[PDB]
Amino acid sequence: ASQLNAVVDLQDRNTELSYQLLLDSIGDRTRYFSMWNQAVDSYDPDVRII
Amino acid sequence: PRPPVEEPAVETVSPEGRGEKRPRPDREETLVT
Amino acid sequence: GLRFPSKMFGG
Amino acid sequence: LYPIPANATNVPISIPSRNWAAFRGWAFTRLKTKETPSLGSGYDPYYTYS
Amino acid sequence: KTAVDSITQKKFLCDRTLWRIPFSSNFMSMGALTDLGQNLLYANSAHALDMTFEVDPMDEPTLLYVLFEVFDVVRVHRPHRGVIETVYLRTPFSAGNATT
Amino acid sequence: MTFEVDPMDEPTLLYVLFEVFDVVRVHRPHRGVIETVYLRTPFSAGNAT
Amino acid sequence: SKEIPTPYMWSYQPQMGLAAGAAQDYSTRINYMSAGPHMISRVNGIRAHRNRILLE
Amino acid sequence: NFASLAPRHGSRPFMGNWQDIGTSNMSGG
Amino acid sequence: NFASLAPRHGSRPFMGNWQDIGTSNMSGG
Amino acid sequence: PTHDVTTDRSQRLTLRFIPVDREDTAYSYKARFTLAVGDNRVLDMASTYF
Repeated sequence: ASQLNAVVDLQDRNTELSYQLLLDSIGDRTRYFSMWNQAVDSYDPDVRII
Repeated sequence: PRPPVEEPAVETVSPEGRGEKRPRPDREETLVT
Repeated sequence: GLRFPSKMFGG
Repeated sequence: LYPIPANATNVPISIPSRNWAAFRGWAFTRLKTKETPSLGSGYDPYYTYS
Repeated sequence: KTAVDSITQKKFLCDRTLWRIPFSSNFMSMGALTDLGQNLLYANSAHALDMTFEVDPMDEPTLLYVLFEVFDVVRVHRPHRGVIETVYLRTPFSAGNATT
Repeated sequence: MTFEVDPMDEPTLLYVLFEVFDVVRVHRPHRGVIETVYLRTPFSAGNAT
Repeated sequence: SKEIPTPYMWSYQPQMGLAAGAAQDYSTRINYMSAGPHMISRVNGIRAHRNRILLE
Repeated sequence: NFASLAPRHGSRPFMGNWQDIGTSNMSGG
Repeated sequence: NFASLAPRHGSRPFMGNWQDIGTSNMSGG
Repeated sequence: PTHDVTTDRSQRLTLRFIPVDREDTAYSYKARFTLAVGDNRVLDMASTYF
């Protein structure tokens, strides 16, 4: 009965990067969580830096 | 020849004679300019 | 409005 | 644009649940799917009509 | 004098137009913000809508183009040189708070 | 601001994070009412009186 | 807008040492287009309490 | 009062009307 | 007075407009 | 604690919400829901997902 959208979303916000940096701060990021498909992109350090 | 005009001098365009939606034909009521 | 004169034939 | 099938008579549409403040009215017209491009797409490859 | 027994077929064609049904209590355009859109039944409450269209059958896939008439308003602010800020609001079918 | 970068043989983008206070305050005064106010400073979306 | 306006914030010019020119504080505005009368009235009392501070 | 920007019909400015500043043009109402 | 030379729409003399007293038209001016 | 923590009435832990109106474009799809939080219930939106 409201027509009053609580989501005021902007183009120069980055909700995805805000959520990637949030999970680094609140918990261990090397751990894998299949429910949110929470598996961080990690290069192999022997491949990048020879 | 000239659109209708009020006189407050300054010379102000009057809104009379303009077209409107009416339930009854406007020529039998008013003059439409 | 109510000041507009009535339509008659030729006046 | 609500799709009407071929030789279909009754077209039931449903706006789910909403506040209807400042609603002005309806205006409707049947179209053709051949004559209406699926806009929002940059290219419609199934639109063989000019 | 040798006219056959005949029946009358009646129809109409109304091109170029949209079948307007105004959301007003007497179907009259007494203003764009109509008296039913201002009505407290339809202002502070939520209502479902189920419209039902009975059309002539055609041998072709057709569409139904319904104009849900709203107030698609844009307010534009330019406070400084080079700055262009816009606030959008349409009611009822809100995309939302599209401030820029 | 003036950024000098290494040259690359590819169209690249410069992604600057102008750090602000992107803050929301949420009021629900009645049943089914959800009132939000957003403030971010200094790059505000904006609303007048 | 007329009763509770937005303040014209002055632009400085460090070279001439004068003010360049004042534009309104568009960049510190607070967005209550998704608020109701329980909170639009509370934000407009903050727009006006700020304008009392700037006159003070 | 910006009356030196108006074309003078005679000795007085041909100012417009107050009520013409906005618009209400909208499809069907 | 010269207002008894006008037709009476009602009980009021239908006086013409003050703006119709002069002509102003030229070739685009 | 025994009292004033957990109710005794019949009440579900997890609810299932059907899309009340799904709108499918060629490049996106929209799912509208009725997130009905009944009387004397609270919902943290962290528990909500699709």
